[PDB]
Amino acid sequence: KAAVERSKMIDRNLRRDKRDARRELKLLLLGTGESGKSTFIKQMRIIHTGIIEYPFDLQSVIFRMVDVGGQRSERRKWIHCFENVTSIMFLVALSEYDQVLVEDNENRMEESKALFRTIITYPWFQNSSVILFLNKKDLLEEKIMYSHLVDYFPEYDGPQRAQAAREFILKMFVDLNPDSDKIIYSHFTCATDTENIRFVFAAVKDTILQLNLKEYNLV
Amino acid sequence: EPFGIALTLFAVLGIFLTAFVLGVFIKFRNTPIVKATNRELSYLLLFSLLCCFSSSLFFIGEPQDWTCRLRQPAFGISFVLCISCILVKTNRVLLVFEAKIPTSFHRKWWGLNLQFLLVFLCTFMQIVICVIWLYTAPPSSYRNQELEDE
Repeated sequence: KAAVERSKMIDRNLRRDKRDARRELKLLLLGTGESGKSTFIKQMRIIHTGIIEYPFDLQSVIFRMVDVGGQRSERRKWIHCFENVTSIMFLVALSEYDQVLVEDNENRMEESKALFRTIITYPWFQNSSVILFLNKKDLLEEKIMYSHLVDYFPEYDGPQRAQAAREFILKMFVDLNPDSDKIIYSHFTCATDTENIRFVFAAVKDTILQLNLKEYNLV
Repeated sequence: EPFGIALTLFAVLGIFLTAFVLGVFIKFRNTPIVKATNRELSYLLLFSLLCCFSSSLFFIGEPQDWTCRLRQPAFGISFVLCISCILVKTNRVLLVFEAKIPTSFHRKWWGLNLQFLLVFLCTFMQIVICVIWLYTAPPSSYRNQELEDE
């Protein structure tokens, strides 16, 4: 009676596991280099080259964040694995406007913009929200009296060559998106800015409510 | 008598107002706030309200067997239909807005089958009670002259 008992037990255990795995979520932390990924992760992990996933333990839902930046290979060949992911936690650093790169004499802001455009332009990522975290705000706020962006950037004909305004870079990133774009959730953070995990849950609830409200056709 | 002319001249105004309201929901059938409320079940309610105003016109005139039999069940069914529509619409939105993880409806059309079948399930209990009642003891007219002599 071996075959029937083994099959029945295996099917029962598999069905129980599938039922128990109903409450789960996946998100990817796709960010550029030197964005403080470890620093950002440590703050939220304290309280509230392999692919490593962090099993967050939020209320009634076990969140899963996967680190994918450290691959150093082709992206389109394995980006098909993540299709059920509901949000992209894209990350940039605001201090790259004057931190020129010469290792190609082009500023890392151009590379970050190109990466953002490539990721957003993907037809596969059509039913997933976009979270645009901006880190290292203190450097941009402080050192601007010696780093005016009138020459380093062509679309900052503002007051003069102080009084930092991050809204210009915000507009530069936002304009790089197609029409009828979904709401882009962007909250500026710092080294010890605690209020980020709750910004994430805010976008997740909103990303789902909008979808179900679309599905039950209530509009 | 003018009292009869009156109740009738109200029950036409109500019909006209209900017709006017259904016309907006048909002309402006794609605005965000119209689609916010269920534009299926909102239509069905309006028809039930039309049925409600009409039931009253079965109390005017000399009573007869069929009129006396149809007087109460029509109004009861119409009112419970309206109540069921309201109840099912309210529960759907609470459910929509009590959503943790996303939807899983397997077929879009059957999806809106639940929206309609629940109302019929609610109305089934009184359609039953009306049917058994009418067959086991139907109402009938009765000329009464005992209470007052003249």
